[PDB]
Amino acid sequence: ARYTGPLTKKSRRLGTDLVGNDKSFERRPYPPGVHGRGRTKDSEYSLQLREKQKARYAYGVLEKQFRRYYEEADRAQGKTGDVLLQILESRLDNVVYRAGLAATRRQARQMVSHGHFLVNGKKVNIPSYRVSTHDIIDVREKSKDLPPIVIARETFETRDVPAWLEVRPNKGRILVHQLPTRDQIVIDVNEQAIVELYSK
Amino acid sequence: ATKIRLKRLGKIRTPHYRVVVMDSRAKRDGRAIEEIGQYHPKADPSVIVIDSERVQYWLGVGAQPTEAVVALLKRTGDWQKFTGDTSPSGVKPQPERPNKDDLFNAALAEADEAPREAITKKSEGAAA
Amino acid sequence: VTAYIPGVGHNLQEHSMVLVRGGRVKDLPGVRYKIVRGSLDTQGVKGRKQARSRYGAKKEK
Amino acid sequence: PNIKSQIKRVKTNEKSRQRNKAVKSALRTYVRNFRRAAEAGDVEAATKAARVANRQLDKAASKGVIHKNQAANRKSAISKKLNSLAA
RNA sequence: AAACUCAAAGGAAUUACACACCGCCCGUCAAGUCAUGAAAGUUGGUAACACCCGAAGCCGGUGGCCUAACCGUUGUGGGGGAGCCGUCGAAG
RNA sequence: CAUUGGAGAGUUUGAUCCUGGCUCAGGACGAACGCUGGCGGCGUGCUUAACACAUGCAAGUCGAACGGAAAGGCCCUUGGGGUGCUCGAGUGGCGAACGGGUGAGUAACACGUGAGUAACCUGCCCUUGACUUUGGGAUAACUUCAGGAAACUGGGGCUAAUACCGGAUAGGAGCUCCUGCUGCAUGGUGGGGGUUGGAAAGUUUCGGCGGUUGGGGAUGGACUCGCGGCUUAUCAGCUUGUUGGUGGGGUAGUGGCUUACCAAGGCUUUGACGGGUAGCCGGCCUGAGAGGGUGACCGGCCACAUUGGGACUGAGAUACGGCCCAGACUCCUACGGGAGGCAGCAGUGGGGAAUAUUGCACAAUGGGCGGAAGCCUGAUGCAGCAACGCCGCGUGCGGGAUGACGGCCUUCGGGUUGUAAACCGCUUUCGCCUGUGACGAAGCGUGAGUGACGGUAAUGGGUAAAGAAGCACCGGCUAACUACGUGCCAGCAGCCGCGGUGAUACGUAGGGUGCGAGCGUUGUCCGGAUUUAUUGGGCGUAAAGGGCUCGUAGGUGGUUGAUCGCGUCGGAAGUGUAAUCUUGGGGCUUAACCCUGAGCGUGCUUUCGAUACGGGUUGACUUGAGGAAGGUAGGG
Ligand SMILES: [Mg+2]
Ligand SMILES: [Mg+2]
Ligand SMILES: [Mg+2]
Ligand SMILES: [Mg+2]
Ligand SMILES: [Mg+2]
Ligand SMILES: [Mg+2]
Ligand SMILES: [Mg+2]
Ligand SMILES: [Mg+2]
Ligand SMILES: [Mg+2]
Ligand SMILES: [Mg+2]
Ligand SMILES: [Mg+2]
Ligand SMILES: [Mg+2]
Ligand SMILES: [Mg+2]
Ligand SMILES: [Mg+2]
Ligand SMILES: [Mg+2]
Ligand SMILES: [Mg+2]
Ligand SMILES: [Mg+2]
Ligand SMILES: [Mg+2]
Ligand SMILES: [Mg+2]
Ligand SMILES: [Mg+2]
Ligand SMILES: [Mg+2]
Ligand SMILES: [Mg+2]
Ligand SMILES: [Mg+2]
Ligand SMILES: [Mg+2]
Ligand SMILES: [Mg+2]
Ligand SMILES: [Mg+2]
Ligand SMILES: [Mg+2]
Ligand SMILES: [Mg+2]
Ligand SMILES: [Mg+2]
Ligand SMILES: [Mg+2]
Ligand SMILES: [Mg+2]
Ligand SMILES: [Mg+2]
Ligand SMILES: [Mg+2]
Ligand SMILES: [Mg+2]
Ligand SMILES: [Mg+2]
Ligand SMILES: [Mg+2]
Ligand SMILES: [Mg+2]
Ligand SMILES: [Mg+2]
Ligand SMILES: [Mg+2]
Ligand SMILES: [Mg+2]
Ligand SMILES: [Mg+2]
Ligand SMILES: [Mg+2]
Ligand SMILES: [Mg+2]
Ligand SMILES: [Mg+2]
Ligand SMILES: [Mg+2]
Repeated sequence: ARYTGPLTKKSRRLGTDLVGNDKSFERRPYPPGVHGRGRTKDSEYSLQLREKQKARYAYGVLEKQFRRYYEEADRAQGKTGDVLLQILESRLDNVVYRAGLAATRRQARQMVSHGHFLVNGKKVNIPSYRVSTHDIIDVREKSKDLPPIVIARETFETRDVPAWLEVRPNKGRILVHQLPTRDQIVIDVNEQAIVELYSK
Repeated sequence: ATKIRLKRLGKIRTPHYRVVVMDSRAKRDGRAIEEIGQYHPKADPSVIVIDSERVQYWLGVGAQPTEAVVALLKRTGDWQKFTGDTSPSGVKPQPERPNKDDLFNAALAEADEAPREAITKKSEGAAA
Repeated sequence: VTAYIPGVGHNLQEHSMVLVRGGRVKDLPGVRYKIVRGSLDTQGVKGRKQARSRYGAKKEK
Repeated sequence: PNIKSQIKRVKTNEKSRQRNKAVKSALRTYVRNFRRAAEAGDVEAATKAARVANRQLDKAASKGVIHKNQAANRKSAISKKLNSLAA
């Protein structure tokens, strides 16, 4: 119920950097496997499916839960892709990643599932915990000196925190100013393509 | 006989009762003549909401309460208004009150010791 | 009814108890059912290593 | 029966059946006596029989052997017949 | 109508044929297979009908037999009950 | 004075366009099967044989109604005190008609919805007005006798009641007569008079608890009715208590419910009668919607309890764990005769592709009895079992080029598996080990005490990157390709098709893709299918205009005045339980799930308005239509 295999293979297949940089993605222009350099047809399904899989492997969400997110966004009022990206960003592991306390979303999932975090006073070990507005995520007092935590404390200045979060790095406290908007989620997929895909 | 009793609802190991009016012969979780209130005992200082006018009407028309409903009416004070007896009538204590916006504004500004205990944990990694 | 027996390999014979599922064989007039390999007397195809579940072949270490 | 309550109940049901049957048969006999007096056309005999039958119908209704509505219906029939006889 | 069977059948037009007239294509007969009809008959099933008989039971009679409460002119009577008959009546 | 909603693809030809079927991509399930399988949360789990059932349990309770004393318990030289609590068996009261099960029957006022009863009954409960009077005779238990293998049965004697039966006294019960106000016809109701009548029970630990009868309330039931929801005309006639009337009977009650008499009706091509299938619904699935399919859990109504029939008792009965009779079954028998009904819970056999434990507790909620403590509760709360469904989590995280070996491919250059590994540093959710340890109980109990679940959830500590990944697919639709083997063989396939020696379609391998504790297959339903087209199709040649006309029912209607207000439209009130569903808040660490507010409940009834249109009633007009007179053509 969690993808544990290599991520560079998925990034190469999907054609975009799922996470990180300056890595084995120097072989980017071609998917993994023996048949990587051949010319591709890329149907509309192919395109749509690529966008959906890009979002899925970026956020570490499997198909059933991603589908559930899709119906929630579709029911919600407003743009379906905007709401879907808003939900995926409101996931707690992504919140930790965006605040910059984790090197990657996989590391954020690791620490969240291991329970190194407090949500507004209550301990949460659910990576899919949907953080609500005005929430206060806190690092567990016992685990305020994790090696990944201190690496993040050394590196966060380079990292860019989105406008909808406030982070007290050394304190391990992520204040949620508001639930993010499409202009605030970084554009790296085609949510419109995903929405069109979930209609066929 | 017409009874004022509790109709069980909710999950396994999580009961919420509806103080309802139905005759004795009816099954426990069935059609009720009228729904009077609710009773959540699983919650802190159990929630006890009883419609005073309706419960007074049904007591005056002759509905027989079950012992549980008698306890709830004692706590709501209805069991004293009807069948006047010297009982404490301990109207439910509230199950306290949290808040979110005030805490967020308190911490947004908290700043100071936020990043301050934060550089103290910097000294901690030093200690780490 | 007449039932097809899929897969390379076959053991079932006269008075062999079988499980019969739906399924048409297009180039066979009058065959509208297939025999479920790996159930009752009929057994899984011997040398399967791909699509084993559809031929009732247990996984090999 | 399989329940001792039910065995007790069949015994008491038989007892109550005896009682009720006796009372109903007495009611029928009284009403028949009134009807035969009315057919004979007598006035005093029919009046006396009607009084007896109505009293016994009310007594049975009180005893619960018959419903009070049934007692009232039969009394009404008897009284109307007696009135027609008198007229 | 159905079983059964095919993955086409078809309309107009372009350059019933397009493997292109050494084309295509129809029906008997012979062989096999499958589904179906008829058929002397044969074997079941269901729903009732008309009669005969008719348990329980309620009701309607009758009760010479049996009856503690009621009434007595205190020899009993009233009323009830067993029994019996009749209608209806399951089953056969 | 805007919308929350609609995707196609393949296949007829040499090629094309159209028509058109077939097939597929989606969703779903009370599913089954194959391979595989870690955990948790919440649900669900005989759809077939309404098949036959071993065993335990599922309905009892009351000594404050009664005689009592067979047990325990106190007091006494072992019996004895019924003496007090207590208490088998027995009478008596109440309950047993609820709860629980199943869906066989039923095409029907069974159900949904809305009304009517001036045709109704209603124990316990509440309320209010009267009362609770005077007598009597039995009987179970017990005792004795007889009979029976048993089940048990019949005598003799004996005994108590809130058991049973006389009487008195009581309206709004019968009959009848005045009179007030009135409805919807039968009528309803207020007041007075005459006449004939109808009850009861006592008990206590003195704190209680009960009895009878009027009138209201509440509750539950009953009947009647308008409207609504299957198929079949290769079923056209059906009915004789049938349709109506009058008198009687009956019933809680109206009624051919029943009966006697009289009449000849009643239903039906707008489908009676017959056949087929089926419990109905709130809902569920699907769908843009309209619809289509469906009636598991949960909730409402109905029906049924071995098959058929019947009543009895009761306030109330299809009387599941009642009775009677018959049939079919099973069992006991001493052969004379007896006993029984899991579609209650668990369970067995059987059938089947297929569906669980002969569990714990009355702690909570609900129910029965008791004045109460309390007793009973296979209701229920729980646990066990199964990936059956939904949801959540894990099987690691960061770094790591020297792009290592090894597989596989190759153009022998290399490429690929692949940051994958090795290696380095981390983290400890779940699992395993160990500690702490609940809520549910503002209950209950005079108190003492009191949680089945349960050492459970939750949580601290410890272990090791470890105990934890499979399944399908890769020709097109359709995301993903090569090598080897095979050689129209073996085989594949949902359709098109593939295999005849270079197979991206068979088999294996490497690589890849989609999903993931699941993944596929099969079955079934809806979608795509506008492929029954009301929304939303067509009929010259593609399937489709009757051979033609007349004409019945039916459908439909030129201009206009007046009026009705049935359709139609707009308010109001009532109803549409709950759950579900949509949505706003809240709780479970999140989610599923749960609670709560609102909406929805697309209707129906009542009532008040509007009158443009449809229709009804009614009156005009002549242009449609027909007629008269004259003219007139023709193988009618
Ligand atoms: Mg007699
Ligand atoms: Mg009468
Ligand atoms: Mg034939
Ligand atoms: Mg006869
Ligand atoms: Mg008789
Ligand atoms: Mg006599
Ligand atoms: Mg007879
Ligand atoms: Mg017969
Ligand atoms: Mg053609
Ligand atoms: Mg072709
Ligand atoms: Mg006893
Ligand atoms: Mg029931
Ligand atoms: Mg049902
Ligand atoms: Mg009495
Ligand atoms: Mg109808
Ligand atoms: Mg009549
Ligand atoms: Mg049926
Ligand atoms: Mg239906
Ligand atoms: Mg049900
Ligand atoms: Mg009765
Ligand atoms: Mg019973
Ligand atoms: Mg019952
Ligand atoms: Mg039974
Ligand atoms: Mg069972
Ligand atoms: Mg079997
Ligand atoms: Mg209780
Ligand atoms: Mg108590
Ligand atoms: Mg018991
Ligand atoms: Mg492709
Ligand atoms: Mg080859
Ligand atoms: Mg359609
Ligand atoms: Mg279809
Ligand atoms: Mg068409
Ligand atoms: Mg036309
Ligand atoms: Mg044609
Ligand atoms: Mg013509
Ligand atoms: Mg013709
Ligand atoms: Mg006409
Ligand atoms: Mg008109
Ligand atoms: Mg007009
Ligand atoms: Mg709700
Ligand atoms: Mg929440
Ligand atoms: Mg509702
Ligand atoms: Mg008109
Ligand atoms: Mg002329």
